[PDB]
Amino acid sequence: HHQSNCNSPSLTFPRFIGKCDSCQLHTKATNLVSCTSCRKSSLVYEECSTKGCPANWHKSTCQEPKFNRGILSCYCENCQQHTKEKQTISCKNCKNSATTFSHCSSPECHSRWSF
Ligand SMILES: [Zn+2]
Ligand SMILES: [Zn+2]
Ligand SMILES: [Zn+2]
Ligand SMILES: [Zn+2]
Repeated sequence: HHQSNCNSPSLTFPRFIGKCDSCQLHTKATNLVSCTSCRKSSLVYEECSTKGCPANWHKSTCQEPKFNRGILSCYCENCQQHTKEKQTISCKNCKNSATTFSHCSSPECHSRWSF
């Protein structure tokens, strides 16, 4: 609590591949939001690329993942700024969606990000 907030949010959206806990293959993609200024991060969404894995959010009948990504802009309930984003992940072919976690980029909120 001796710490101080970051007053220059500068956001990037890293993606790392790792081991999926379900199928145990090296196919789990962890997508984040990160501030390069303070180097804190918040999980946005996870997905496994293994066909048929419960951690893969596509229908069983999906022929081809057609990835598209959406952005919604909201007012934040913690800092009252217009700095909140709800991202959407869905497939144009199969119509399923991945679970997503929102984030707020304000100095007040993004400084409390953890990962
Ligand atoms: Zn998997
Ligand atoms: Zn920062
Ligand atoms: Zn906020
Ligand atoms: Zn699909």
